[PDB]
Amino acid sequence: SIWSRIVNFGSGWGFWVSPSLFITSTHVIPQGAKEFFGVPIKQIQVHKSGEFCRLRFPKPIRTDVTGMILEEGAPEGTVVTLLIKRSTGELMPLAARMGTHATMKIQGRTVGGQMGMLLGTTPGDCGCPYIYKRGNDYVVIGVHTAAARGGNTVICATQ
Ligand SMILES: *[C@@H](CC(=O)OCC)[C@H](C[C@@H]1CCNC1=O)NC(=O)[C@@H](CC(=O)[C@@H](NC(=O)c1cc(C)on1)C(C)C)Cc1ccc(F)cc1
Repeated sequence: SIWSRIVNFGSGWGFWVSPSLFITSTHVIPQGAKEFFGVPIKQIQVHKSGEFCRLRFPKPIRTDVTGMILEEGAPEGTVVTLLIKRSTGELMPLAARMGTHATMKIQGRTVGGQMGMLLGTTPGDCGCPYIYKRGNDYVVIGVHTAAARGGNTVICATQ
């Protein structure tokens, strides 16, 4: 039921990490949104770090899901799964080995990202999660923001 946590958000998608934590790409969100999922935006705790957007709701929204671990990137060489969901409803899991993780700071504020190579993606896919299993837990490392033209390179934005 992991696929049920991937919901269309604005021009792309978003992922429920826990009953109250929703992650997406910053620039797929409508610029004039005054509410999300029935909750006024004033009551939602928003944290935008570059192209990584994080929404913490004041109550459990998805009371049916379990909590996963949100971590900034994956150790280099880790292969993860980009859970792409298309407009048709078709489910397309893509494998990608993760490479160099980069971070840029300005004024106390760190934006993050990590590159990967697919082992494709299209303009409607921003916001779909990158995930891999570690032990008896599932770890989500970011949401897709970019992909090289024609090649295998992809990029997940990190917190
Ligand atoms: C997703 C964002 C979106 O809504 O699309 C239309 C604006 C989109 C996904 C890639 C486009 C083609 N295939 C994809 O997987 N991302 C973008 O449009 C972002 C920019 C790019 O992806 C370019 N690629 C790169 O910059 C790049 C660099 C490297 C090393 O690899 N790729 C082009 C392929 C367009 C920009 C964007 C826009 C809006 C967002 F919300 C996030 C990101």
